[PDB]
Amino acid sequence: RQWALEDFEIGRPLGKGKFGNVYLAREKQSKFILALKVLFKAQLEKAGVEHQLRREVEIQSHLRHPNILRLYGYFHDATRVYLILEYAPLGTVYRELQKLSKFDEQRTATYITELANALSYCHSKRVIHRDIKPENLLLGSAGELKIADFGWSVHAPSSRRAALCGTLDYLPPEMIEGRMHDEKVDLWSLGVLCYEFLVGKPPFEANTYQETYKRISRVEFTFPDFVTEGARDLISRLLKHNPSQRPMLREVLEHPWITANSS
Ligand SMILES: Cc1cc(Nc2nccn3c(-c4cn[nH]c4)cnc23)sn1
Repeated sequence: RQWALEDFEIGRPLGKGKFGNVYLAREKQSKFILALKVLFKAQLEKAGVEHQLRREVEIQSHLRHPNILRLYGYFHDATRVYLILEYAPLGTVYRELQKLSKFDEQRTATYITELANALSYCHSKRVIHRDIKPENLLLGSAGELKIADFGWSVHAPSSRRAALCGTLDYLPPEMIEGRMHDEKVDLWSLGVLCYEFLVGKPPFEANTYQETYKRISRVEFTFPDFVTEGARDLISRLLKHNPSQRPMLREVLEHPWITANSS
């Protein structure tokens, strides 16, 4: 279980990050292709995220699902921290969306069930991702969804407001205004994503932070003409200010529009 930088051959930079980037890497002894999250120790302390990184490692290493990016192990040196994660061959859902502008009802529903199934596993172990966004969703060889970047992930109903600033597009009312958040946070993020996948943009996307804050707090979104009644229904049920009004993940999986359009 003991790793070092010299045991790997570094390749193409897969994606850009905040505290460090993701690179393609091969383990010399096995020829195993994987992803390396190189995070600089200096930037971690100068923001106070060292504990959240340990929470990320603690969570992701014990989680085992075909729609959750596996964390094989970790190591560090006199400068950086390294996360040995699985490599998603088909890239991010973010690029997939940028390329296609918007997705069809089939693709949206398939991604929704896949995400829900992975969240159903997460919530059965009482683990909340909180940062469910296309930037954190990846794609395997089969084109299957894969949840990554468990940085803001927490256990039990917590008050540890971590995302704070940055884009709030996917954070529910509870998270944006302190109030203790639970599993329902991901159910909100699910609707944000279902909307975004069909429309090409998030339901509350504004020009400023304070602008988006209003739209999230008042839950003010408007569907375009090309949005189906079935799609509109699922999104309306998911995007409710009150958490107890949002449905259980099984109801999402059961939903007519989901079953009629999924795979
Ligand atoms: C063709 C292609 C494949 C890509 N693969 C990946 N891109 C970005 C991030 N990736 C991770 C990852 C995310 N969080 N922790 C690790 C794993 N595989 C990737 S990109 N273009």
